[PDB]
Amino acid sequence: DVVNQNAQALNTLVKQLSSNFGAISSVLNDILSRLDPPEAEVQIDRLIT
Amino acid sequence: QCVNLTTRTQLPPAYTNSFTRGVYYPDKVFRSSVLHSTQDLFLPFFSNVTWFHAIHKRFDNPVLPFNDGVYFASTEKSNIIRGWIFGTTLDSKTQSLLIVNNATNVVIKVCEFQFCNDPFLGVYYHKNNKSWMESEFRVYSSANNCTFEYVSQPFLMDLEGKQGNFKNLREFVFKNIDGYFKIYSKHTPINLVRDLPQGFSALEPLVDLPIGINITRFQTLLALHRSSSGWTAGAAAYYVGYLQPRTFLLKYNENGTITDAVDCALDPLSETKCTLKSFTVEKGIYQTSNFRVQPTESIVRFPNNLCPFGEVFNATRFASVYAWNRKRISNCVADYSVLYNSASFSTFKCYGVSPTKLNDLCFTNVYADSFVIRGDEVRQIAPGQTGKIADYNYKLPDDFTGCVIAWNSNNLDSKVGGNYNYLYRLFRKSNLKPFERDISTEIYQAGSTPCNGVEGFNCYFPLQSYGFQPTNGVGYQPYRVVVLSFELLHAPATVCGKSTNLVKNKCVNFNFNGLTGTGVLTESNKKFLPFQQFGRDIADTTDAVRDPQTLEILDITPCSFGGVSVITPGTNTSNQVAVLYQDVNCTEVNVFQTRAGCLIGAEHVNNSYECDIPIGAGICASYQTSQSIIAYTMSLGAEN
Amino acid sequence: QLQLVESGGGSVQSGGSLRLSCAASGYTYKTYYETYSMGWFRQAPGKEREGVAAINSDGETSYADSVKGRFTISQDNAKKTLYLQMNSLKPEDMGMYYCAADPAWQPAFLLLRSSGYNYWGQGTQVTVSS
Ligand SMILES: *[C@@H]1O[C@H](CO)[C@@H](O)[C@H](O)[C@H]1NC(C)=O
Ligand SMILES: *[C@@H]1O[C@H](CO)[C@@H](O)[C@H](O)[C@H]1NC(C)=O
Ligand SMILES: *[C@@H]1O[C@H](CO)[C@@H](O)[C@H](O)[C@H]1NC(C)=O
Ligand SMILES: *[C@@H]1O[C@H](CO)[C@@H](O)[C@H](O)[C@H]1NC(C)=O
Ligand SMILES: *[C@@H]1O[C@H](CO)[C@@H](O)[C@H](O)[C@H]1NC(C)=O
Repeated sequence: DVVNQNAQALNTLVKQLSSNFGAISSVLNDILSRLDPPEAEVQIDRLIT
Repeated sequence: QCVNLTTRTQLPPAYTNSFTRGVYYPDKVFRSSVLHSTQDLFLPFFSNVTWFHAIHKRFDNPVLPFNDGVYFASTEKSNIIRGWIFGTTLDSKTQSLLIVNNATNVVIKVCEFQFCNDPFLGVYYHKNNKSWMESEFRVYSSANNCTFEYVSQPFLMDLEGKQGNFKNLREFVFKNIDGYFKIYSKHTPINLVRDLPQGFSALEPLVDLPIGINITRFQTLLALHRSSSGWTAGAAAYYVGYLQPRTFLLKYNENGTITDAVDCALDPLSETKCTLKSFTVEKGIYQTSNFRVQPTESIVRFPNNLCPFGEVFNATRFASVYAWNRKRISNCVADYSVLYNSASFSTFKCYGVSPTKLNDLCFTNVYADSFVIRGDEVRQIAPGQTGKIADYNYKLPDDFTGCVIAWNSNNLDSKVGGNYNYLYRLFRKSNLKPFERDISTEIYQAGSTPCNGVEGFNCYFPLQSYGFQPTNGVGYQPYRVVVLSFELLHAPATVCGKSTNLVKNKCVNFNFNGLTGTGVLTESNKKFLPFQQFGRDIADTTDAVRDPQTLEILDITPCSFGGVSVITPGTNTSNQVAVLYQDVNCTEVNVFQTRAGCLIGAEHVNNSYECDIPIGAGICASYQTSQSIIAYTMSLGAEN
Repeated sequence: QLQLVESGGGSVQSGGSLRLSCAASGYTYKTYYETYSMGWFRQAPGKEREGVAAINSDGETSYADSVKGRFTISQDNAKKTLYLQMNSLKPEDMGMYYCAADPAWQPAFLLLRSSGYNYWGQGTQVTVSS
C-alpha cells in the first residue's frame, strides 16, 4: 500500500500535465509558437498556475 | 587633427584580469549588515581585461565598443587621462557625447562633434614656469546641434605631484539604462603593498544625465608628457573592462559600505554561497541548482505524387480563351521548385500567392485555367486590368489569388497555314461572370435582324481566329499562357509539395511528423505496423517514433540528466570542494562512478571510515589526510 | 488605378552619389499584400526604356551588369516607397527614371522586361554630365 500509494501519487502528478488547464492545449510548444505571445503569456500563466 | 603620432606602434594585446573589481552601489538604498543579492550587468571576477599603457615608441588610441557597458580603470601619476569621446558611430551626423576637463570644468556637450583623423591632448613646457599648459584644443572639427550642454563640479584633477605609487587609481563604471548615462565611480587611493591594484573596492553614483540616446563606441582623450612628435608619453597604464549579467552577493557593513561581494559563477562554492545566502558555509553536502544536457542540433525531414508539371506545362494540345480547359489539380505534390527553375517564361505574374512558402504553404483546390492566346493579350488578365479578355470571355474576379505564367512557342504553334482553329471572342452580349466558361456560339445580334446562324446584314460574328503566322510580331506570338488559380483556406490542404541527415545517439532536437521533439535518438526493437508511428509509454508521452521519409524504428531517451550536488567541508576547516551530479553517467566533464551519480574531484579509498558527510548508497565523504576530500564506503561499525 | 511618384533626381557630374525615391500614389493595391514587383526603368537620351534596377515582392533584385556593383535598390515595404541609391553615376546613367508598378510577383529574369507593367509613374530626370 505504501509503494502503490507513492506510485499513484507520482502517476497523478505526471498525468496532470496532460490536462489542458483551460489553455489551447497541454503542450507548451503549441501555445508558444502559434498564437499571440501577449495571449500566450495569459495561457502559460494559467498553465503554471 | 591629422598630424600622426610618431610614437604609435602596434603593441600586443596583453590580456590582464580584473581580479576583484567591478562592484558598485546599485542605487541609493541603505541596509544595515545584510547579505543582499542582485543580478545586473557586472564586471565578472577573474575575467580578461585588455592592458593599455603609454611609453616613450608605443602610444595608441583604440576605437572601442560601448554596446553593453564598460568598466574603466586608470593608474595615473600626472593626469595621463584627460577626457572621453562617447560617440555612437563616431559621426557628426548624430550627436557625440563629449566629456573633457582641462583642470577648469568637466565640460559635457551633447552635440554633433566631428571626429578628427588624429585628435590628441597633452601637456608640454615643463622646464621653467610650467603651470600645466595644454597641447592642442583641436579634438573636433564640427560643433553644432546641441541638446544639453553640461558642466558639473570638477573632480580631483591631480595637479599635485603624487608620483611613485598608483594612488591616482581611478575606477570608472559607465553604462546606459533607459537614457541614463550614469557615472559610477569612486577614486580609491591605494596603499602600497606590492605595486599592483588588487583589493575589495566599492563604487558609488556621481551624476546622471537623462538624455535618451544610444552610444556604441568610445575613445579616450589621452595626455603626453616626458619624464607626441615633440613631447613624448610617460609610463602610466590602465585596464579596460566590460559589463556582463552576473549575479552578485553583496554583504553590507554597519555604516554603509559593502563588506563582501560574491559573484556566483566563479566556482560552485561561490554558487553555494549564493544559494545559502551565507559567506561562510557549514559542514555538509548541499544542492545549488539543476543540470541540463544541452541539445546539440536539429533533424528536419521534409516531405517528398507529382502534379502534372512535366505534362500540362510541356503539353501540345492546348485550349482557347473562348473555351479553356480547366485543369483538375487535387492532392498532388505541388513541386514549385521545378516551377522555379524554368527560366523559359515570358510573363510570370503571381498576385496573391505566398511566393516564399510555395512549397511550405500549400493550397486547398488548385484550378489551372491553361489556354493559349495571342501575344498582346497577356496584360489584360489581372485584377485591375480589363479589355478584350477580362470583360469578354475570361474573368478573373477581384478576389483572385494565383499566378499568371506565360512562355512562347513561336517555333511550333506558329504556322503558314496558321492556328486559326483556336477561336477567340471579340464582342460581348452580357456581363461577364468570374471563372465561368462562356461558350455561347450564337451570332452577335447588334440590330433588328434575327440572325440565328447567318452572317451579313446586322449579323456580327465575333468568334474570330488566331493569325499565327511564322513571322509574327511581338503581339501575335503564341504564348503558352497559364493562369494558375487556386482556392485559399476553404478546405484541408490537398495539393501539397530538402531533408537533413540522420543523427543517432546524440542529444538533438528533432522534428518528426509535425512534432518537434528532444532526446537522445537510439533504435528500438518493437513491432511497428506501417501505419503505427508513435510509441507511447505508461506516462502517455512520446516514446518510440519513425521517420515519415524513411521507414525505420527509433527509440528516444530524454536529455537533462538530474541536478547539481555540492560537497564541501566546513569553511573554517577548508575551502576545497567536490562536485557531484545527480544520477548521471560520466559524460559531461577525480572522475568516479557511483550509484549516486558521476563524482568529480575526490579520492577513492580501499578502507572505510565513520560517516561524517553522507552522499548516498552507503558512501560518505570526509576531509582527511596534503589533506583532500576522499570518497569512501561507510564503515558499518567495529567488527567485534 | 495604381500610380507612382518618381523623385530623387539631381544634376551631378560623372560619378555622383544620389538616391532615387518612388512615392506610392494612386487608388488600387490589387493584392492582399503590400509587397509588389517594381523597378526603376531608366530611359536614357538616345536609348530606350530599360530595366536597370528592379526588385520583386520577395526581394529578388534584378540588375544590369553594366551598372552592377554601384547601385542599391531598396523597396521600403512599410511605406511602399521604392528607392535606388544612385552611387557613382557613369555617363550612361543620364535618363528619365521610371518606377513601374505590378500587383504581382515577377522573377529575376522578368523584372527587367517592361512588358508586364500596366501601371506607370510620372518620371524623374538625372543629368549625368561626363
Ligand atoms: C583571456 O584570453 C586568453 C586568450 O589569449 C585565454 O587563453 C584566457 O583563457 C582568457 N582568460 C583569462 C582569465 O586569462
Ligand atoms: C540606438 O542605437 C543604434 C545603434 O548605434 C543607433 O543606430 C540608433 O540611432 C540609436 N537610437 C535609436 C532611437 O534607435
Ligand atoms: C561606523 O561608521 C564609522 C564612520 O562613519 C566608520 O569609521 C566605522 O568603520 C563604521 N563601523 C563599522 C563596524 O564599520
Ligand atoms: C554509461 O554507463 C555504462 C555502465 O553503466 C558504461 O559502460 C558507459 O561507458 C557509460 N557511458 C557514458 C557515455 O558515460
Ligand atoms: C584499491 O585496491 C585495488 C586493488 O584491490 C587497486 O586496483 C586500486 O588502485 C586501489 N585504489 C586506489 C585509489 O589506489
